[PDB]
Amino acid sequence: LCKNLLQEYAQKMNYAIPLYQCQKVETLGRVTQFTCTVEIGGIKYTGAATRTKKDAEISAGRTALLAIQS
Repeated sequence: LCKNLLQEYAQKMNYAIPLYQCQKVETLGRVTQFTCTVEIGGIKYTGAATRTKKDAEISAGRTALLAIQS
């Protein structure tokens, strides 16, 4: 839903399609965490670090969507 809304926004603004980027992060203490970010119109909205990639994804989606709807 968030990706579709962000895409429709980009189209209305004549901007490039939303760009989703994910990254897996490991610490020196062997702590696995996932982060993601969504670029809208060249403006990057980065989500919070989570335990799973799926949680990281929806986190980035929430951040980007809310920021656009802010």
